[PDB]
Amino acid sequence: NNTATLCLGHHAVPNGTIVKTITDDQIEVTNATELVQSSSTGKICNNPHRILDGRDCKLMDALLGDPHCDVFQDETWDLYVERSSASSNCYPYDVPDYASLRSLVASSGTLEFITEGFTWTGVTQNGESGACKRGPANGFFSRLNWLTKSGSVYPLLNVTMPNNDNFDKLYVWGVHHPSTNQEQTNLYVQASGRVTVSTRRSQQTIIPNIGSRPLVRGQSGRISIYWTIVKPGDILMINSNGNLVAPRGYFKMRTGKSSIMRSNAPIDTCISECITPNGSIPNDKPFQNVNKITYGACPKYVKQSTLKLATGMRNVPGLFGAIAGFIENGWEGMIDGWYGFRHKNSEGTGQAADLKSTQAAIDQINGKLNRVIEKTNEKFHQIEKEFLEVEGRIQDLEKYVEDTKIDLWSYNAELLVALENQHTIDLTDSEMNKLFEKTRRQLRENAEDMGNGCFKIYHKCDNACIESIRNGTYDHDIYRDEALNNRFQIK
Amino acid sequence: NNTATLCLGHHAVPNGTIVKTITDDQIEVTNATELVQSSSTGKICNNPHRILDGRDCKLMDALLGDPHCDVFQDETWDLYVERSSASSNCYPYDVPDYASLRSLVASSGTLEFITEGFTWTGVTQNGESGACKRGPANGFFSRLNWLTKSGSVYPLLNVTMPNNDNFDKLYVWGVHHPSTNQEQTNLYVQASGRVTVSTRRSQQTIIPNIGSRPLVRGQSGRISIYWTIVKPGDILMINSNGNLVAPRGYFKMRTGKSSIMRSNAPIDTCISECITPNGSIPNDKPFQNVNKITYGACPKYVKQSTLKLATGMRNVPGLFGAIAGFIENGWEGMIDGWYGFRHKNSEGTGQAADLKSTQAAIDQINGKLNRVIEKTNEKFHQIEKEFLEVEGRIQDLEKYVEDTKIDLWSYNAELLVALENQHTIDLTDSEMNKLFEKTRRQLRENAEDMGNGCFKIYHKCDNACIESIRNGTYDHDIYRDEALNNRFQIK
Amino acid sequence: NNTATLCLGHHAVPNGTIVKTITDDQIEVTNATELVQSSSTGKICNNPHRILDGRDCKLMDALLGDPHCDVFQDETWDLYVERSSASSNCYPYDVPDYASLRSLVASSGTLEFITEGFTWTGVTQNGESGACKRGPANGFFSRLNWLTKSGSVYPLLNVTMPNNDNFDKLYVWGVHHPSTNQEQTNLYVQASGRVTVSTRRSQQTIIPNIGSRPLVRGQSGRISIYWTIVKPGDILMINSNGNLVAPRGYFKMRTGKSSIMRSNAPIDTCISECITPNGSIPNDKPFQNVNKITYGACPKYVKQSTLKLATGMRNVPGLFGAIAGFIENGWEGMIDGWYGFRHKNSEGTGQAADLKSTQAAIDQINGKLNRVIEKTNEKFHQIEKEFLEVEGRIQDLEKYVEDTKIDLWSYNAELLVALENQHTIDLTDSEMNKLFEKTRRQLRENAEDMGNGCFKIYHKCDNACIESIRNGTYDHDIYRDEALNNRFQIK
Ligand SMILES: *[C@@H]1O[C@H](CO)[C@@H](O[C@@H]2O[C@H](CO)[C@@H](O[C@@H]3O[C@H](CO)[C@@H](O)[C@H](O)[C@@H]3O)[C@H](O)[C@H]2NC(C)=O)[C@H](O)[C@H]1NC(C)=O
Ligand SMILES: *[C@@H]1O[C@H](CO)[C@@H](O[C@@H]2O[C@H](CO)[C@@H](O)[C@H](O)[C@H]2NC(C)=O)[C@H](O)[C@H]1NC(C)=O
Ligand SMILES: *[C@@H]1O[C@H](CO)[C@@H](O[C@@H]2O[C@H](CO)[C@@H](O)[C@H](O)[C@H]2NC(C)=O)[C@H](O)[C@H]1NC(C)=O
Ligand SMILES: *[C@@H]1O[C@H](CO)[C@@H](O[C@@H]2O[C@H](CO)[C@@H](O)[C@H](O)[C@H]2NC(C)=O)[C@H](O)[C@H]1NC(C)=O
Ligand SMILES: *[C@@H]1O[C@H](CO)[C@@H](O[C@@H]2O[C@H](CO)[C@@H](O)[C@H](O)[C@H]2NC(C)=O)[C@H](O)[C@H]1NC(C)=O
Ligand SMILES: *[C@@H]1O[C@H](CO)[C@@H](O)[C@H](O)[C@H]1NC(C)=O
Ligand SMILES: *[C@@H]1O[C@H](CO)[C@@H](O)[C@H](O)[C@H]1NC(C)=O
Ligand SMILES: *[C@@H]1O[C@H](CO)[C@@H](O)[C@H](O)[C@H]1NC(C)=O
Ligand SMILES: *[C@@H]1O[C@H](CO)[C@@H](O)[C@H](O)[C@H]1NC(C)=O
Repeated sequence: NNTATLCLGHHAVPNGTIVKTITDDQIEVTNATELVQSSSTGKICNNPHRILDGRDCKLMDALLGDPHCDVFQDETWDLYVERSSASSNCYPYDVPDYASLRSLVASSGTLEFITEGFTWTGVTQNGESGACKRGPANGFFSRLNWLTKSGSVYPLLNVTMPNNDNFDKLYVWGVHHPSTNQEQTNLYVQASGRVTVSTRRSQQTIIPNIGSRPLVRGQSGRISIYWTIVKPGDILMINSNGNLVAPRGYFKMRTGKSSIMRSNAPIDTCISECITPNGSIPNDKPFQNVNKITYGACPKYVKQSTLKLATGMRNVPGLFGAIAGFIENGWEGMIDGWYGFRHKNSEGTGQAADLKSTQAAIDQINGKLNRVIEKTNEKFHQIEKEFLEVEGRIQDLEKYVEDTKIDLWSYNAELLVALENQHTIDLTDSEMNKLFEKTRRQLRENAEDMGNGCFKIYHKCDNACIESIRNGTYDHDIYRDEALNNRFQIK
Repeated sequence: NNTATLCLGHHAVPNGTIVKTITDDQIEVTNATELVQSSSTGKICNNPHRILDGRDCKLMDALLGDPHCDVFQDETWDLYVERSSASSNCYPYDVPDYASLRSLVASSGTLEFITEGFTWTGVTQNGESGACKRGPANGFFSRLNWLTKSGSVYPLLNVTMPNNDNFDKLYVWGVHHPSTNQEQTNLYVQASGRVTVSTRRSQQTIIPNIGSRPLVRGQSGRISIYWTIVKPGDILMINSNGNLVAPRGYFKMRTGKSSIMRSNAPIDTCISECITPNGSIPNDKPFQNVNKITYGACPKYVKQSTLKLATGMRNVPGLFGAIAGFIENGWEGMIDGWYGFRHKNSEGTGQAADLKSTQAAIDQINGKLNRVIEKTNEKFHQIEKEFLEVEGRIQDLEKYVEDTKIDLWSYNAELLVALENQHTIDLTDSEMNKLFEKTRRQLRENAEDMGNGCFKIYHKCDNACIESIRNGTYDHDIYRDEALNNRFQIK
Repeated sequence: NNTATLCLGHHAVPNGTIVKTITDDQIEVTNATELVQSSSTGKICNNPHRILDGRDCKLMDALLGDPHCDVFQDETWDLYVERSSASSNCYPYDVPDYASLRSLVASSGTLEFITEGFTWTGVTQNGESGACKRGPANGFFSRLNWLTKSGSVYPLLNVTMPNNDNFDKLYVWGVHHPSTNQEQTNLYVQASGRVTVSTRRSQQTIIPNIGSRPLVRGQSGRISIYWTIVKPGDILMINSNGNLVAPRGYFKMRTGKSSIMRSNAPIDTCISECITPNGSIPNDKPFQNVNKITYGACPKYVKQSTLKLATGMRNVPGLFGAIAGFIENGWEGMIDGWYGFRHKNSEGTGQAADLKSTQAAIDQINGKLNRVIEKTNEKFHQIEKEFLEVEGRIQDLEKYVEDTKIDLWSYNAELLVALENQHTIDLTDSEMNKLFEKTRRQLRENAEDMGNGCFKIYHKCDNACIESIRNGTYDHDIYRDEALNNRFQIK
């Protein structure tokens, strides 16, 4: 009963987590959290974004009005989902700069179509084809009007349609490419047709292409599709002496967050802000390894499959040399704090957590967690990142831009976790050392550092005395004479 | 009079500045500096870059030689400033790949035009139009030569111009699309014209299409503009049976720092390396939030409106636990240093700054300031970043490249400031602790740490004695007997 | 002989290395390593990548089968090396979108050519030209078939070639533009020809343009080159009434790591994963300043010519204030450790390295080295980064993408080295301090800190005694009474 021992320590856990730091690729901490989202349910949630399942309809075919796509008339979407099983079943066509028209319509997010009163004098309208059947009957794109000769004449068509509204109009039209010179003359009379579609400030002027091509649904001819945007106060003009596949009206254009995605994932009734072709994913983590293609408020795509952020101190079953240093060992029985005191005196032994030092470490770790885990990434219509055809220069560049981006963000994520982990380990070591130093300072000349995180207190120090040290009210003067006598033999 | 007190401390100010760190979203430091430039004067400075105000002339119209644009003949610029009020007033035209021609001329930075001795046998030159008046007279683009029939014949033109120089020549030429067959035959005799412009390494052939486009300044036809660059030792060949709008010569091409910007900001007499469409901005800060479009030595565009870099210690009106730790409190009355000493002795009280510790903290902070705010970003001709029309694929990519860039730099700036501030707080805490420890070591057995940054010195220690401690010359041996006697009663 | 001195210290070297940190642009460390590769041997190593030296053949000429390029028939490569001296020696031609065809063939990595059963009824095959000699005899591109009239007739050609395989076929074909009407008629009978090449999903119709171009190898006519990819289950059709330069079969298409590089560096026998136009470079460093154009597992291109990473402590011939702090001075005579002890006792003087602290510092530094210099960057076919012609919009974007990437990586590299160096200086300072503190703790009341990294041990401490302190088994209880006496005169 003439001396007491007061030992400082920190908690420990039976199963820790291995994390990476600046100096160690593998080091065990008490707790960590995963920063990379690597799983999806495999389904696209239908809220909060308006999802339109294209089913067997490509957006381009829903736009032109392929007969199997009539149910998509006037549809809207935040995200149009294009299925790989979708196919075209109308007159065979191509779209110079297909990707751009698909993109601009996808971004517009509506197929709202307004029929206009184009006057086509002196021609036969509403041409139909065995390539574009409605049941057994010949048919054609709903939004296009295939004009041919009337009697022995195809006149010079010259028509206008002013835009007197306050929104932009999108016109989609085509040019028919016959298989032979004979077909050219049979349909259009003139041996060389031409289609010129213009506004006051722009024009597209096209000549038909003649030649036999592989039969598609019985047809060797083809249509090429073009588009024209007409702004308020501007006007559409169409001038043709043959081969014109006319528009029936315009699509309203909108701006907003709409886009299109290629996916075969089923749609489900649930809520998720982030969508990938693999399905919706949670956005609670800052990074994800599910797909570079995303839509909505999403974690950033990185190459890593896991990045673990330490959320507790080193686990011992640092710059300051306290944790895993002069303190040999963590305490598994300390579950109400991160740091604390054990003591041994006349009245027995005991353990108490230190609230203030525990809270300081927790507050600092929560601070970095809040910084890191803060959702900051919301992107909608972007660039394409997977490609079905070889194209060369433009595709090389699109791929390189995305690859460059991913490599830079993977770098940021890797560094972030290594630096943060090194600092977490160092600040928790720091808090342990600061509590030790504060205790040392309280004790003045009445105790000695045993070298293992323990003080030998050279006087009788009962439970209330120990509590005075723990709560920062120890009065060293009260015990000094006793202590100096015991330490040094002074009186 | 037999003991003294020596206290260590650091300065503080009544009102500090809130900054962000890795672990704290809000923490008060003594001083900080702003890293984001958020303001402009609203004017473009006319030095040091050569600014050319386009006024009511688009670069394309100054190039072709629209009659309202004669003052721009042979102009040069580092930055051509294009105003939104600019309009065209000549024959209605379009430029396939308009953006590319505008870009390459802008980047070249000169409209220096060299008239060449082209021979046009058998045609009428200098065609003119009511759409392009010069005063009361019909006129045409100054740099183009509208060729028409002579008598009842328009011959096959076949002309050459070798490049015997050692620089590239830019030729700008056009093809006329008449409104009607009557106009075509009246001008060119041939029912269908053709233009082929070739060199040894390239060829461009355009077959115009006849048809009405909207009436513009009385004209329903259009001219389409094309260009050809002829390398040293190569040869221009022009071949046409009608519809050629011929060049009169070539434009000189240069490489350098020239570009073009769309802005409605007025030009002013002043100096500024950095120009934005909003006006010039200072470049003393590393980041800016004014505009992603810039020219010259500019701060990097980021999303943040403010980023405060700590340039002083924590303000108390750290890893080491001195500042805001065992030192309870900063000293507002300490104004000639950052760290220092106060004492109470036989002669009274006093205060003195510690120069070495003050200077060490200041040098380290100036070090990071020099590193951070060092101007290292100078960009001239870049890509466009705002767009007046919907285009689809290439524009999607241009937008994505820029958004990607901005998000990465915004990340770098945010991390930089958080890391630097955390480190600044820690290094200033460190310097305080090191000064305390140095003082403790000098005192040996002659003093005890009171636990609050103060030492009780256990001997008579007058002003000279205190100064010996402050200046690092204290001789502990001189006072050891006296001190040990007071502490322990040894005598 | 009643006391001993034990001094702690660290090594130093006479000439250290100057590095940069967060706080100092220049600070000397004992050792550093260069992170930027700035040199090449100037030769391209022929392993492990399959390098194909194009010699005087551009890939495009090797593809078409220019007579000087016959040795490249059916070649394959990982990297095609294109020389600046390469020239074309066949009929003059141009390739609309040349860069894309060059890119896609380069990326495919093979010229494997399969002859197919095209039947050309009623025409003369194997046309040849004096512009395209094989020795003294006229010749033509080996992979193309120049068809001309047979007798007095050139009939409408109409042929098909199904893709019944499970791979993609690349067809390369051409259209002849005669110089004169006389030539057109002599070769093809029809006054105006036409070439239509199609599949089920695509079509191209090219109309030849008759007219003079500048003479190249005796020819004022030109051939234009086009290509068509035919997927499994699709069908190629070719339909023409003149001017067709027919394919003889297809090139097999592959995907993989192949690319093309412009370089004049010789190829030699050696091994190198990374190739630049300057020659191969080692990939042991994470960064390089040799060339932005690279192929293989390469360091990342940065703007800096040098970046030195500290791999040793501060050199003295920190946050903790030990190194270049209370320890005045490093020890050059310490060659078997980074930290250690010198002593002075009755038996003389001595020195010993401390293994554990030395190893702790080394292990931490090796940890960051392994992290930093870990080869993680491997790129194959990318985008072009140097250009011979002005092009405008697409080239502006390619350049901007590459410049953006480089500035971001240069930033990352600069920050990495500054941060790592600051931390290395601090952790080595920490390790010195930790050793000092551990020693202090062992000695208890038996020694005093002299303030300069040395302990005065206040008792007889022979060689065995010193060694017990160095190996951590010192028993302070044995000497405590003797020590307190010398210290205060208490025993
Ligand atoms: C100065 O610092 C450099 C960089 O750390 C030291 O060079 C490094 O030395 C180590 C040990 O010799 C090398 O590690 C070894 O690498 C080989 C692979 O070749 C491996 O088989 C060994 O088991 C060991 O891992 C390391 O490669 C080498 N690095 C470089 C860039 O040379 C150098 O030793 C230091 N000098 C002094 C005097 O401390
Ligand atoms: C281990 O670390 C995780 C990460 O912080 C802790 O989980 C957090 O707990 C707090 C408090 O309940 C919640 O507010 C957060 O939402 C949780 N975050 C996550 C990502 O789940 C967890 O509590 C820690 N475990 C222990 C035993 O401390
Ligand atoms: C040009 O060649 C094609 C291919 O041989 C011919 O098209 C075939 O015609 C038959 C009946 O007319 C169809 O059953 C085949 O399916 C067609 N094949 C393809 C690939 O389309 C075409 O008739 C020929 N044209 C001329 C004018 O002879
Ligand atoms: C083709 O149609 C356009 C549009 O109706 C005609 O252009 C109009 O012509 C009248 C008479 O000159 C003008 O008053 C209008 O301003 C014109 N409108 C536009 C939009 O240009 C054009 O004349 C017709 N062309 C032919 C050959 O009949
Ligand atoms: C068009 O003009 C060019 C230039 O004079 C002619 O090409 C030259 O023809 C002569 C002999 O006919 C050659 O010796 C020259 O080398 C050619 N020059 C070039 C640059 O090719 C061309 O023949 C003319 N074409 C017509 C149809 O008259
Ligand atoms: C997502 O789909 C892609 C292919 O579309 C696949 O490579 C990837 O492994 C998938 N990820 C998950 C988590 O299923
Ligand atoms: C605050 O920091 C800035 C940046 O170094 C400096 O210019 C200014 O003088 C500082 N103010 C004080 C009072 O130190
Ligand atoms: C600069 O101009 C843009 C308009 O493009 C505007 O959005 C921004 O608020 C302006 N900033 C300042 C500081 O004037
Ligand atoms: C590599 O080549 C480039 C381009 O030719 C040149 O600018 C650079 O100086 C070269 N570098 C070395 C190290 O040879």
